[PDB]
Amino acid sequence: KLPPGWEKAMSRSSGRVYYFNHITNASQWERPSGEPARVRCSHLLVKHSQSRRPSSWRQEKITRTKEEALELINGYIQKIKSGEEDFESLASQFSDCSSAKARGDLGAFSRGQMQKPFEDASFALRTGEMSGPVFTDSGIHIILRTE
Ligand SMILES: Cc1cccc(C(=O)O)n1
Ligand SMILES: Cc1cccc(C(=O)O)n1
Ligand SMILES: Cc1cccc(C(=O)O)n1
Ligand SMILES: Cc1cccc(C(=O)O)n1
Repeated sequence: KLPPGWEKAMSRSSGRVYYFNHITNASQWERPSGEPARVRCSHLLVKHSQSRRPSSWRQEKITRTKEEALELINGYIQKIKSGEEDFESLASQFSDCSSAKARGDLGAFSRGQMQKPFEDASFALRTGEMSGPVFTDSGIHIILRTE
């Protein structure tokens, strides 16, 4: 029926159908369109107190709870989707990953290199698509597939 990971869902507010991807946590009203050896992705990471390393270039000691990290992520997604902010600007300003200095770009990678939930989301995105919140041991990510 639908591309990998996508399912139909029912909006509680409006009652209209939408589409949710249980691999990427993406959600959208539009029916999703239409696997490579490698993909290229950028990401925005928000770490929390249960991250494998609760430290980053932004903050020597990261103390926010995982729930607080998810709220931050949800807010960044909202601003990206509304166009108030662009992904690259938010990643450069707020990603707890050292890749923030590269607008969140991680370059290209294969399966078997990244943390599995991050890998699976990256490979389930199509070029140009953005994930919803993706949880790994590093924290919570927003992933943008660029190639
Ligand atoms: C406007 C919008 C937002 C998210 C996905 C799509 C699409 O896949 O067509 N379109
Ligand atoms: C750049 C930086 C600073 C402090 C911790 C970390 C990390 O462990 O990810 N990275
Ligand atoms: C990521 C998240 C979101 C909401 C609650 C919690 C928690 O109870 O730890 N965690
Ligand atoms: C994964 C990545 C991308 C760009 C810069 C860095 C770093 O300076 O550590 N790391």
